[PDB]
Amino acid sequence: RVLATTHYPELKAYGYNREGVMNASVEFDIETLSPTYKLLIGVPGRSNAFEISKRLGLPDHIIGQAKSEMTAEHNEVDTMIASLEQSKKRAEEELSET
Amino acid sequence: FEISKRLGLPDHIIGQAKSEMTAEHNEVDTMIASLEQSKKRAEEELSET
Repeated sequence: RVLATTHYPELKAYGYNREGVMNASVEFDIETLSPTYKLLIGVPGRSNAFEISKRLGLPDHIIGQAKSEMTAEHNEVDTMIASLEQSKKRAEEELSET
Repeated sequence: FEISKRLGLPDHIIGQAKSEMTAEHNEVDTMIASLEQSKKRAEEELSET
């Protein structure tokens, strides 16, 4: 029985390529810049470095240049996780009203 | 790898790890399939809610 932790964009994908392996993450709230400590089984962890940097005042031209040094696949993955996570947030908020 | 080998890490793990440096992007497409499926489920659950 194995539980492992990583911050590497390789291992973001590790478990989906494997039988009997789960990929998970622990949720972060960028709007408070605080961890929610909530374990998301099945959902892998997006990186938010630029969004945190913007919320801390880093200039948009530096973020725009750094995002141009990234691969096309990197920018898709963290955006897809953000769209999933926002859809989950919407489901949770609309459920709390319900 | 040279440090890990010297500390006693087995040669088959080091051999395999030099291929784990290329065990990439096909994993990410398989991850993306799980991302889109998880998004689709969250939208179905929202529609039910």
